Amino acid sequence: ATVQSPDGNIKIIISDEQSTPSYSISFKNKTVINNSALGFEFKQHAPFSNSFKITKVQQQSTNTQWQQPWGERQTVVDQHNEVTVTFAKPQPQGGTYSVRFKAFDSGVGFRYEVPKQAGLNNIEITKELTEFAVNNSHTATAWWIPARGWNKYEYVYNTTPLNDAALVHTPFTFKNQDGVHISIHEAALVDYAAMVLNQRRPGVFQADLTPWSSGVAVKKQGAFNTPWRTIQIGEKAVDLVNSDIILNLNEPNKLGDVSWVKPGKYIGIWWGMHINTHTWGSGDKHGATTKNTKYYMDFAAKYGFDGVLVEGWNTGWDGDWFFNGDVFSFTQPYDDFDIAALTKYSKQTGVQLIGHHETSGNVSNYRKQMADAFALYEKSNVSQVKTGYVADGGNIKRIDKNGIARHEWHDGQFMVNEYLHNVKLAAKHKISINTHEPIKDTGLRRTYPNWITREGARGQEFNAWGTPPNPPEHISMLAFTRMLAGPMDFTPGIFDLSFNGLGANTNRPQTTLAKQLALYVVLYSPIQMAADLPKNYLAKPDAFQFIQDVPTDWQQSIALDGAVGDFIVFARKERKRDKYTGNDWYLGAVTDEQARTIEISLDFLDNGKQFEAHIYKDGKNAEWKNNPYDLTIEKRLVTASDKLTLKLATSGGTAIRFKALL
Ligand SMILES: [Ca+2]
Ligand SMILES: [Cl-]
Ligand SMILES: [Mg+2]
Repeated sequence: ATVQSPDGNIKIIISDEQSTPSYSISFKNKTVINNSALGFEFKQHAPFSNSFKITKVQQQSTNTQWQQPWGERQTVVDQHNEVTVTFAKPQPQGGTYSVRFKAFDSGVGFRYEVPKQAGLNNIEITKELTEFAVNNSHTATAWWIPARGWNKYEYVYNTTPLNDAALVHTPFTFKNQDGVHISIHEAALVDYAAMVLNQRRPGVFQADLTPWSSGVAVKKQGAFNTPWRTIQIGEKAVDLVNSDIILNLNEPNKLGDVSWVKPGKYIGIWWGMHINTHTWGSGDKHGATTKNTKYYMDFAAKYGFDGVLVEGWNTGWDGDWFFNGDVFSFTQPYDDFDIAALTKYSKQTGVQLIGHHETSGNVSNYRKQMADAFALYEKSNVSQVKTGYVADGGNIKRIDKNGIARHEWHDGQFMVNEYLHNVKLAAKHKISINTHEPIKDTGLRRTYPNWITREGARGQEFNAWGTPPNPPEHISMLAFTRMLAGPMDFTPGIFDLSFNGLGANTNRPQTTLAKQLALYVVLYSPIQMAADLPKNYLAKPDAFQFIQDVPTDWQQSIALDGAVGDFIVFARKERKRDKYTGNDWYLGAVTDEQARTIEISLDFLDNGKQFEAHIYKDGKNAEWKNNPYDLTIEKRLVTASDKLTLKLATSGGTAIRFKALL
């Protein structure tokens, strides 16, 4: 069976001539994915592997579009050809299943659909046989993080030959020697175990499902589907970025009117604890006090921020909070945090309190309090909550039905279901969720638009204490790996880079100041933190103006240029909403450890309109190690016929507001 992208450049051939059902993929008539197996093994049920033959194919197609409530673009185009391939094996130990393929111009998605059939009752998948067999893997280059490690998704990216990527998380991005970029991920991860990729014979990446502590991967009763497996394929690195395939493979919004989900910017009592000027627990330096929160709320109201995150407000942080998962209360504040007074003050100032639920990995202690916790927050006019699941890989703690503790992975079926329960329960209270230590993004924000962002990668916090901090190349890695999954709460915007001393050997953001500004356009998130202490913004009002101006919700987004681990340039047009007319464009660009010159056409600007570019760029002598603060701010009239030369310093950047005139 064969299905092709609408433009014909991606062609999938599905076969039954090999040991098992298999598929392969060509791009512009060159094989990029060789014969790759399909099927399942179960704990007790007979396997779905060899001797299945194709009995039927059903072709259809789609040419449609839909609108996001919020997002990196307002209108999403869905154009694909589709084939459903049915496989059957005669008895004994026979069966039937189908695989549905969708071929877009930017990539492929496929999933299994196992129908009701005799003998398929309570089953436990122990292995998914799905492969991604990369052609010419010996000359391919990959940029990846290891899977099943103690630090979960929070690793710096490795740059290696593809054959060296032994066991990796997705999105898993690489290029072949032709320059074709490919990224493997998944979409709509619901009631199933996350896929990790396990390189078997060279270049053959086999699905490796994250298991329960008991050892099985996925429990199902009767007929079941898998999540979509996705293979993005593009001629250029930015073709991976500009695809909507992940969103397009998710089910439409199930929450109805979600106008209560509000994109915006926030600050927080947060960074002070990470650089040790405050504590999460009680005492002389406690961050989360009534007085401190009112001070942050005053600052937010004056400078245009919608909410204040406060961590350490609830009892249980005293001592070593990493170990306190059993004792956190999610309803009882410390005596120096007056929720009633702050609820009053939030209404007075118009600044929201943003809630915080750290579990330190004990999801059962959280689950038993979760209804009371969201009831309190709903009663307190809290609309957004940051959650947290701090624990080593494989060390989620649950209490089972018999009162016995078990350890689970963050990305097994158990936790996949646990995260979605939290998001669905929050939605009943009109609360949106920002998940730290999450399951990776698989596009579910389409279906549940209150799941607004997540961490799931090394963000700014690792620049406070990472030892080492994030390297100069980190952003340019995230842009083509982690960010292909969806929005990230990176908490950009550190203005005081010197709290541990300058140079290359201290814990600090290893960037220039202008690069901190560029992050607001380079790294998409519907909520963006101004992460620094308020006094550090007051020291640099002119630079701070960019953070005050920049929106977080976009009518259109375009990655103009870039290369994985080297640089990226984004242009985005603001969405008309609240304060924003919808006429301004924004640009952000960052580089890695190298200073870089990038020529950019401004032909993304609206034709026939005049703009004033407000350019925030590295000063002439800027360099991140000992001169990160040199900064130039320039205003220049431009139109779509103009061009710009970006000059990025070492670990530098540029941020631009294109203000439409008239
Ligand atoms: Ca974290
Ligand atoms: Cl960074
Ligand atoms: Mg590089």
